[PDB]
Amino acid sequence: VANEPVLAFTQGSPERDALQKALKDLKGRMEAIPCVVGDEEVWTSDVQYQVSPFNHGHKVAKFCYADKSLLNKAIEAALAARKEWDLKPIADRAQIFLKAADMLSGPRRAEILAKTMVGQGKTVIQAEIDAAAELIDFFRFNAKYAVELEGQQPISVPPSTNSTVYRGLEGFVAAISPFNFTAIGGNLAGAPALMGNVVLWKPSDTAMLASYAVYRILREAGLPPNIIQFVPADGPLFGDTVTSSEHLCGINFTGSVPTFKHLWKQVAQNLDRFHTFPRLAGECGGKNFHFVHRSADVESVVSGTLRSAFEYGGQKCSACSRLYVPHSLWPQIKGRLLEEHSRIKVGDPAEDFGTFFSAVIDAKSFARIKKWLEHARSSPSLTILAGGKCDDSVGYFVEPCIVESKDPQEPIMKEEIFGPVLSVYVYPDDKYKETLQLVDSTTSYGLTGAVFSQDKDVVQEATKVLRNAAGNFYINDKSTGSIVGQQPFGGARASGTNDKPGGPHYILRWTSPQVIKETHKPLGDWSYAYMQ
Amino acid sequence: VANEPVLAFTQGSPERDALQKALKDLKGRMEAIPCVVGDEEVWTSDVQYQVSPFNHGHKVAKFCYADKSLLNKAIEAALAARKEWDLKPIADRAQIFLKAADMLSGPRRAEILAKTMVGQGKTVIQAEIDAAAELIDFFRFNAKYAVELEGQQPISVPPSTNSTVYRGLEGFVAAISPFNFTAIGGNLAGAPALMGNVVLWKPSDTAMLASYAVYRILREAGLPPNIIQFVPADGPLFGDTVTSSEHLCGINFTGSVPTFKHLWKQVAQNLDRFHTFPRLAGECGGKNFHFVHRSADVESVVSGTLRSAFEYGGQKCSACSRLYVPHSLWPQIKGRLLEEHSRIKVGDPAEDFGTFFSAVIDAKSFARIKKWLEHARSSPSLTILAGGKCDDSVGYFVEPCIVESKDPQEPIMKEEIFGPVLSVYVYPDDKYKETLQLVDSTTSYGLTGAVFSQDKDVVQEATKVLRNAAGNFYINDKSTGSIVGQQPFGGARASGTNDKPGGPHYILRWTSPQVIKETHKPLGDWSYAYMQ
Ligand SMILES: O=P(O)(O)Oc1c2c(c(O)c3c1[C@H]1C[C@@H]3c3cc4c(cc31)[C@H]1C[C@@H]4c3ccccc31)[C@H]1C[C@@H]2c2cc3c(cc21)[C@H]1C[C@@H]3c2ccccc21
Repeated sequence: VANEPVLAFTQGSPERDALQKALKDLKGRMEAIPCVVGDEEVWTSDVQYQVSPFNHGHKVAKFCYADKSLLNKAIEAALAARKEWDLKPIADRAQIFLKAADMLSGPRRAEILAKTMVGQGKTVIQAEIDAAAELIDFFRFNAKYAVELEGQQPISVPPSTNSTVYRGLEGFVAAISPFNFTAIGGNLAGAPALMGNVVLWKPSDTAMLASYAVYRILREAGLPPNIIQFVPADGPLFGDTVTSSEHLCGINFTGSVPTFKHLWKQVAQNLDRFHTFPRLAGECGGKNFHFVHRSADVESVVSGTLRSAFEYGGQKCSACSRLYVPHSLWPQIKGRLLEEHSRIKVGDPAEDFGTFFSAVIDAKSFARIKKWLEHARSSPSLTILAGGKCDDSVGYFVEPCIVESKDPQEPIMKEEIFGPVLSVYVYPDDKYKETLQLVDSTTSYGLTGAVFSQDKDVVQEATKVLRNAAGNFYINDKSTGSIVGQQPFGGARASGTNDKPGGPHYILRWTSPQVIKETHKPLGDWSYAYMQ
Repeated sequence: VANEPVLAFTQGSPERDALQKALKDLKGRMEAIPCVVGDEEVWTSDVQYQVSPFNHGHKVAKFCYADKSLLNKAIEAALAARKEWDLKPIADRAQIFLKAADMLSGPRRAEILAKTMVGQGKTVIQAEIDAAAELIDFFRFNAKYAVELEGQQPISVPPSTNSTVYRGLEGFVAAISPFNFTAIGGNLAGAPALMGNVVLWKPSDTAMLASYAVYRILREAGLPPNIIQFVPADGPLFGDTVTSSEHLCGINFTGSVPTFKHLWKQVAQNLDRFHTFPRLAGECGGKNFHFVHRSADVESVVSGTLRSAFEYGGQKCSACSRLYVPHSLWPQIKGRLLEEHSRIKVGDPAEDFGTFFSAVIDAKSFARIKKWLEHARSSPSLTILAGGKCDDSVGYFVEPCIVESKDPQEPIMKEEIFGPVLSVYVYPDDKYKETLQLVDSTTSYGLTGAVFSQDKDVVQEATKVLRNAAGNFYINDKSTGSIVGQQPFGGARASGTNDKPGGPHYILRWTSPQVIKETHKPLGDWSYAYMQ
């Protein structure tokens, strides 16, 4: 298996024509997305709408929230399907995901990209690397890893034969996916299902349109009923309900630190009722760095930092939000960042393929980011160098913002904003070693980080100092854009449990192996020779 | 790597003479075992004694409980040693464990066996398969698996080089080991240390002599100071102290389900203070079955069941405590079980090598078993077929006991006794399929189980029905005695987290990987061609 090729979308290309046609097919249209339990389309009275972030007057989907009753019905029906699905050979379960991957690659590529663009506000290329490439790669690579895992078998010595059976977990898994990557929903529900689990999938409200498209592709690729239940819901009620079920065996979560910790506390509070110990997997965010040494390639620093900080509006757990620059290069880097900043286009990504990034996802995010832009004006240690405006009249539009902090410990250097807000700290060149320690100590997070240096001694030094500051560490590249099979993704500290989805070990969280020993000769006496 | 050969200890063998000399060397002697922080031997006033279970007048060791101050000092010192240990190449960490394995195999074998016999009440062969064979195997196999893991590396695609660094966990690990296997303490503390972690090891009070011998061998094999701190303590105080530390990164536990669930709840209660999400690993109890089909080899049922139920007094999480026999074979199996029962010798294992098993571990365990034996003689559905008496006047001596239940759901069929008490349910031959379901549905546990059948269709059928009733499932063999590398050990339901120590994946719980991407060419423009 190889990584899915990323298409260029050149003027006149078939993929660009297909994508423009799929975008035109969504304009002025709304889909009614039901909850799905088995093959039943279920509607509750608690109706919700998804809107286009860059045109929030456009309702792109109507959906509804599952309540406690419907969620418990979905649990019961999933559990009643699990034994059969777990006994289905892994090669057969894998084939469904490989067929879904082929559909996303070819005939459904334009649709899944367009729904991710219109529903989540992604540009062409951000939709392509997510909803096509990453999702396709998770499905094909996890399928490869799961079939290869069957070959990891114990030793046999006469008179016995040993084997390992890679059972799914007994119970159901709750998959809770974020707004910002179509692919992550596919993986959070898909990887456990591949390993013989049954799943209640609560997709993100602001990603409904594309998340349901992923669900329908999996069902059309042959996923049986009751293996993944499609159950949008209020976050607290979903959490309360799954953590109250005696049958919970896992939570596969991506999102905020506090929500993950809350779910962990709810499981522990109910620990005496579960039939087994639930497995919690959480990817929980970052306050990621780009650290520049005075020997750096300045144009690589500028391009890589502008992409890491501002693509998809900085709405990535991997996005650079703290830049460390030596005094000697600062005038040059500042000049270049301010030059390029003025050439960044923010607008409608469906209508204008010149757009670098579009609106942030929703009103709540827009209000949080606006509070940070107010903080950057109201704080004595902060100076806005570029941007600072926002406008919610049409979409949730925030200009890319570059903020200089005179204080390396300022809250803007520590708290995850999840918006297009880059904080810069200028350090004395002769204090680069002290500044590496500041990079390591300043925040609670451990997710991504980059060092830009042509000086290999500084790279070797920075690599050692920052060993636990970043689970995905980059040398002379940007902190975003991990590729399945190339950079397995995750980190520790407050960033989560670090199960490295995108690598071969992630699937091991979703199997509880059994070992069988068969003895081929009679056993003989209970006593031992030495006892006689 | 091969499994350590199990020696026979027959009259005239070198290992029988060497063991008798080592036993002689312990008779009427006591060791003063300190807490060890770094290389410092530390005493508190909270002195404790380990006694021989078969002769509870004989103190074999004096030790002491670490107080809160000493545990906190142990944590700080371990943390200060962690970075250099984590950076030591895995080949160099492994060589320490391989040297320890060589010492245990050769010059320290008789000592570690004799300390396990006198201190924990094991017979020769139970000491040999534990303190020698299984511990040596853990050390050699985990070393092999850790060096193999290093070779699991991601795909590099120009212009970038990718690598995985198998970092130890950032923080300290608490290892909490049980009385019943010397080897398990070695693995619980040793496997995390192999993977670049630092450890506070709280060994079991009633295994202190042999646990300290393991610790000293590791230090003499080259383990640096402050990698494993030897800190016997009160169980509750140890748990409180380590779960209150913001630096806790893991608990490696073997013991009771209530203690494991308490620790899990304490970690969740403190989750906001930890620098990262602690990893909890728990092996707990079983209520393990031997299921007999009417086609079974009766003599293999009899010998396998007597060994599984009664070796080491049934003090194994894997021990058979429920036997399911078809009516057509019951007169035969009952007669053979009662004849062999009468031939079982219980006595002093050091003085009489004819002993099948000796006293149970301590007064608390004796009292629990005596309470169950009272239940067995005072319950409407139960009858005692053999045994039923106990005597604590010299040692904690319990006769092997066979109980028949007419009720397959009786408490004695469900609850883990951890003593030499076998419960038998006789089922109608034509209800063998309903009885397979009862095996699966009766208890809360999922650890070990066996089917005895020469009918290969019934073996297939039982394998499917009992898929989640046992994590270690045996076909025509007894339910105890897993061998490292051959039967990776563990199970789910209430039996724990099922991380399969003894197999290749267990060490993955003790690493938090980092992935490095190094890009060798400049990054180019931040814009994309399709945007022009
Ligand atoms: O249930 P209680 O503890 O109020 O009373 C005693 C009983 C009995 C008994 O011998 C005692 C008690 C009191 C006095 C004696 C005893 C002995 C003990 C304890 C309480 C009691 C504490 C310390 C010791 C013990 C062992 C295991 C769990 C709890 C304890 C009989 C009669 C009764 C009893 C209950 C049971 C059983 C047997 C009995 C079985 C099935 C159930 C049980 C629980 C835990 C282990 C074993 C059993």
